[PDB]
Amino acid sequence: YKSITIATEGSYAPYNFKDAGGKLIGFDIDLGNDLCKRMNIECKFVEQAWDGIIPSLTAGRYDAIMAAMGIQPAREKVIAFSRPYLLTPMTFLTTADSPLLKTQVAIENLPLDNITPEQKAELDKFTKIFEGVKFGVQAGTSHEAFMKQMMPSVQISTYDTIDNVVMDLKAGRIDASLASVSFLKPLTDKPDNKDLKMFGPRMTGGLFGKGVGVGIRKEDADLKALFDKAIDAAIADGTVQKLSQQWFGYDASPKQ
Ligand SMILES: NCCC[C@H](NCC(=O)O)C(=O)O
Ligand SMILES: [Cl-]
Ligand SMILES: [Cl-]
Ligand SMILES: [Cl-]
Ligand SMILES: [Cl-]
Ligand SMILES: [Cl-]
Ligand SMILES: [Cl-]
Ligand SMILES: [Cl-]
Ligand SMILES: [Cl-]
Ligand SMILES: [Cl-]
Ligand SMILES: [Cl-]
Repeated sequence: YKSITIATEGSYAPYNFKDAGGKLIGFDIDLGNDLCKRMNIECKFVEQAWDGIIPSLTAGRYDAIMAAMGIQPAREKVIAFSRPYLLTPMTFLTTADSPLLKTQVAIENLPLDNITPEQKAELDKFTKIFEGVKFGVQAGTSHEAFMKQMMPSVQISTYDTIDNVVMDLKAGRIDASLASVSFLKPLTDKPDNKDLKMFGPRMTGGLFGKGVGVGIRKEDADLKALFDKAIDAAIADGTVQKLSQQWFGYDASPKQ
């Protein structure tokens, strides 16, 4: 490898989005360029809609995916992943005036890898509270997968982009959403969004998988080996931590 093409969504701030000049910016872009410098490879970022981001990788339209993509078991059946470059729990989003905010959280950190009757009881409590509540999620996400598999009795609307989800929540067309803390914290930290609040347990594992990684074709074992060495070095020297604070306003970097 001398040169690779990396796909990103271009509409998932602060991971990947467009600046005032329409240039691709974000945590994914800065990290991607940093990892490619360590691998001594020419880096080109391209914009790709979330819908066909995985089949365009397997079809050879580009060489990698850096688009806030969770290393989830369903995706591992189709593509390979690098080592996680970011770890993030998942939580719920609603309006600041919502009665949903007064709900008691019995389990602050909820792992989904081996759901106990206690963990299931907490999941069922939230499922029953979310009955009658209109939920909105971006289509093709682990957020949609969680709602369909874990909370099927909850009415959900799916969207092309996360920006349309946020728009409809602020407009009052939906009552709640679900995304990672890495997306929801910088969003709710904005003075623009003081009318929006995070709530409920912070969930990890299960269908959400084990962090955010680089999507690579399964046959490209050498490119994965290069990315894994570059990510381990970027984590060790504190580059991931620095970019996490810069873009997310907190440290979401993994530990060695
Ligand atoms: N359109 C990007 C959504 C990415 C999503 N990752 C969760 C998240 O980082 O909020 C997923 O893996 O499904
Ligand atoms: Cl966004
Ligand atoms: Cl081809
Ligand atoms: Cl990614
Ligand atoms: Cl309230
Ligand atoms: Cl509370
Ligand atoms: Cl979503
Ligand atoms: Cl329903
Ligand atoms: Cl939409
Ligand atoms: Cl609401
Ligand atoms: Cl929370």
